[PDB]
Amino acid sequence: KSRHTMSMAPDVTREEFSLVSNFFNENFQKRPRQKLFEIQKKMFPQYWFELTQGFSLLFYGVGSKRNFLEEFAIDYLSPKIAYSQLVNSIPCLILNGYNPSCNYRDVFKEITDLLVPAELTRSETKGNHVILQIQKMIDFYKNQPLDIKLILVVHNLDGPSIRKNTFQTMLSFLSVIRQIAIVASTDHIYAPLLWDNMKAQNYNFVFHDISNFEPSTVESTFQDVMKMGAEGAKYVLQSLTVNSKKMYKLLIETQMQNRGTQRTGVELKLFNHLCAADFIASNEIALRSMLREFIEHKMANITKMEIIWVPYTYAELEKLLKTVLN
Amino acid sequence: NVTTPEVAFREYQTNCLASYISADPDITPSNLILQGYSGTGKTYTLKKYFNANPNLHAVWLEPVELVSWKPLLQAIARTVQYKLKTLYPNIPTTDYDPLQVEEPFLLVKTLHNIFVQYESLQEKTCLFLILDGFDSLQDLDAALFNKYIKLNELLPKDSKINIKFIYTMLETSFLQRYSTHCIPTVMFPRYNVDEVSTILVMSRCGELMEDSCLRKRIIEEQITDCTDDQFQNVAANFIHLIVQAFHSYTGNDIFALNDLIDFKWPKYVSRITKENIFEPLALYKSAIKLFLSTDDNLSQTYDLSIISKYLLIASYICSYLEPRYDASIFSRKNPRYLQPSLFAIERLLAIFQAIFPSLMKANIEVFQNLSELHTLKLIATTMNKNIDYLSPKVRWKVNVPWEIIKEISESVHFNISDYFSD
Amino acid sequence: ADAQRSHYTVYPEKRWELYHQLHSHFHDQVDHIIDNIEADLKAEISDLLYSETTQKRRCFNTIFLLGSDSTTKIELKDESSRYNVLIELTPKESP
Amino acid sequence: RITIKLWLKKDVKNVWENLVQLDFFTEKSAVGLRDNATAAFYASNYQFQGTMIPFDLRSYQMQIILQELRRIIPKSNMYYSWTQL
DNA sequence: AAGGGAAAATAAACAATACATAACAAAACATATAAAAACCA
Ligand SMILES: Nc1ncnc2c1ncn2[C@@H]1O[C@H](COP(=O)(O)OP(=O)(O)OP(O)(O)=S)[C@@H](O)[C@H]1O
Repeated sequence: KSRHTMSMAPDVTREEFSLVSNFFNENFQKRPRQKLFEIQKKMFPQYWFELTQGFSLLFYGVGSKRNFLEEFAIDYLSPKIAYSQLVNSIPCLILNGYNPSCNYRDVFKEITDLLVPAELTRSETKGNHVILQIQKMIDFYKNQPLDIKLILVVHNLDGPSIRKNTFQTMLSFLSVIRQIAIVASTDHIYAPLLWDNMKAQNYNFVFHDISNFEPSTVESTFQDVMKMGAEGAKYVLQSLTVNSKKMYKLLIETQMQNRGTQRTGVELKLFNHLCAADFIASNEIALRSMLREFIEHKMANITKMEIIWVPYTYAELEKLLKTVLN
Repeated sequence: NVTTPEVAFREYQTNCLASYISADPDITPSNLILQGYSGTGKTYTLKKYFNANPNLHAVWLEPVELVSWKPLLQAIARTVQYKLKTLYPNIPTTDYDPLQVEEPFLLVKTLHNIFVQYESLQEKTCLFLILDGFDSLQDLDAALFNKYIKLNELLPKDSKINIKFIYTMLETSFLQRYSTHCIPTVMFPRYNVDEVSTILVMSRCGELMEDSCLRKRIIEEQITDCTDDQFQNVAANFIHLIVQAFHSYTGNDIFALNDLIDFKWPKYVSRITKENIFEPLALYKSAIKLFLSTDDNLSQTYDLSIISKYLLIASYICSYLEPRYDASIFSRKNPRYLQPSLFAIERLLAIFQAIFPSLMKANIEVFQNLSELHTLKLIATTMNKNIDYLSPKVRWKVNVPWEIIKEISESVHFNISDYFSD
Repeated sequence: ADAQRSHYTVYPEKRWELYHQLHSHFHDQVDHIIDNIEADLKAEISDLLYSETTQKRRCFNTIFLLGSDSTTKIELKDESSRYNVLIELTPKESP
Repeated sequence: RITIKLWLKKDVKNVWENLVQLDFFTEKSAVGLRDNATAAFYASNYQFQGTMIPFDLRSYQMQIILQELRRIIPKSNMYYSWTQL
């Protein structure tokens, strides 16, 4: 099974990747991107009018929408609605769904403090009373004068914590209230698996496409691939004793004398004698103790001759030869 | 020496319980096992002893109305000082908190505190504790039952009042774990077909001759002055037939007979005549219809919509259709008994797009009815019910039997039995 | 800059009026119909919860509300010299 | 080969209920009794999958094997030809 | 119309992966009491 693999790739370090990535995402398709941004700007009065009807507005589409939501929520809408009702403008409570550390307790503790504490609602705070406390919020809000006092934003609604099911139903009861406007965005292709006709009854979602093919700068940070071990032990050797460099150099030679697999490895006895030959290893214990340091940071393997072999590729070890060992 | 009662079918077992229980503590063995399944009247035959013995004192506890051992200790310690108040009201007491105990040390800590002020009594009096239903405690384990055996020996043995136990449990696989302790057991056998009917007639004559549903039907029909014995006969003719037309359905139960009587009784009452009171055999021939049906079940055409109906009919396909065969037989160019296999996502829409009447492309409402079907628990997740949205490794599966699929196939005129081929 | 911190708040027509006289007027017809079924559902549970005097009187009364949306709220009678309480148990609280 | 009431589907369940609590059958992978308290408490929070498949598909296994039934069931009973295969 | 013959199907041994649950950890939720700390007075 001769497969080309990501290990057999010309790799790129940390500062080299992120800088040339920053060059593309700020200079690749710049002119048509704001050219799209001016086209969709005329839809902004249409969103203002429908949002008076308490409609949970939901934005789908390819690409990141994070920049677009923050322009649309903060600068455009939130002072426009305060001027049209008649003083600080309408409070914006974003929810970063790409941040996995969102819970149901903490954000709702913000909500009841963002909303009015007209009564002693801490008396009803008791043991899951969250649905209980919001139910007492809802029926009171059915008989209030209709005006928006809060707009909340939920970025990346299919996020790693917001897509949890006890959190989803929590947002469902918020959306039936007329005083708050719910402007959220998702990115998943299976996002309408999240809602049944029970929740969408509470939601009354409407949909709009926004596809600007954004790079998702902030949304790439928490995500990881093998760019983010061959690269792990690449830094430990840069800070050690000078003898460990030499005893790894003698290790890496005869382990690449023969991918870097088990079969190219060496026996412990002769390697003790080999590192006794260059006046390096005194005995087995002095060898093994500064070999456990290569073991503790998982920089070498052993299987069974008593074969110690390096788990990095054929291409990687000669890169480890000519750069850091030399 | 004790005053034994007498009951219907416990003639051996009344003797042993009179044997293994005396008011004297020295003759009284410490721990005891009353074993038998539900449907033997052990709670009946135990209390029936105790009403005939007013000399002893019984404290009745009920584990089935508790949930755990931590209240069960609180159940014991609250009651003995409750009982000993009502047995020796002259004795002064530093009443302790039964809420305070939560650990098995704390009981014998508190029973060391309780019994010492009661030391001034005149003779060694015993005190029988009764636990009813020790196997159906809902947090039981291996190391709880032995934990209650040795409680007697941690007590001081020379106290004037001695606490001893009687354990009621069932599921005799459980008792086989503890036969090496060799505590004295009195097993209670199950019943036979006659003695089920014999128990049932002497226990249900007191209600079924005195029910107003009879008493209405007395004055509603032309009432001949039929005797209570004439009421006794038709009651006995009812019981001796209802156990005969149903014994294979119910086994040797008593509880399952005590309610099936109270379902078929007024429906039996309406089909009597003025004349069939003297005519019992023809009365059964006129009231026949209830004696061959169970009448315990209080087949739905399902509420869900059309696109959701085809959403169900594609989900049943992967109870037998493997990925090796399906794409060949469903081109756009038997495990009916067995447990269903595991889905993944988009294999549904792989089959759903094929079997739908290019005529459809919008899949927003199709995605709507999935989690609608998830709330109906007709298709459920293999894993926990939380992260199933974002496509991590999540496998799906149906939970509907074949018949409800078969009606719902013809309810949308779709044919399914062709594609199931052994 | 701050976007990795989660949930940080911040504190930054001739035609349409003829819509406004039509929209709410329609919605007065909506919600008045909504309380009708709300009064309907609250009524038919309430009479049926009471007046059912069975003869054995050692059984609970059960009610199956078929086709119901799992959100149907209930009110209770006062019915003095006896407290009448409501307990709700959501499958989230059924471990 | 001959008048015997063959029963339905909706009723055998009532007989099937007593048979599993007479321990003539077991559930397939069911550790019965935990040894101590905190091992049993770790099994209480665990939501199960066998209840999530329906009643008629819980894979029940056997406590009393077929060949031993021939030795206890008398030959006077009509099903004695069915003890042996 | 016959027929070649490649796609499709079947079976069986073996390897690789997923799954159900056991065991546990940890955070949310909850109470208790002696010591600090305000605080009237
Ligand atoms: N010898 C008898 N005479 C009269 N009635 C009896 C006799 N034996 C049993 N019964 C009846 O059988 C009924 C069964 O009562 P239970 O004690 O609950 O049965 P069980 O086998 O103990 O099941 P439980 O409650 O789960 S332990 C009693 O209520 C009595 O009415």
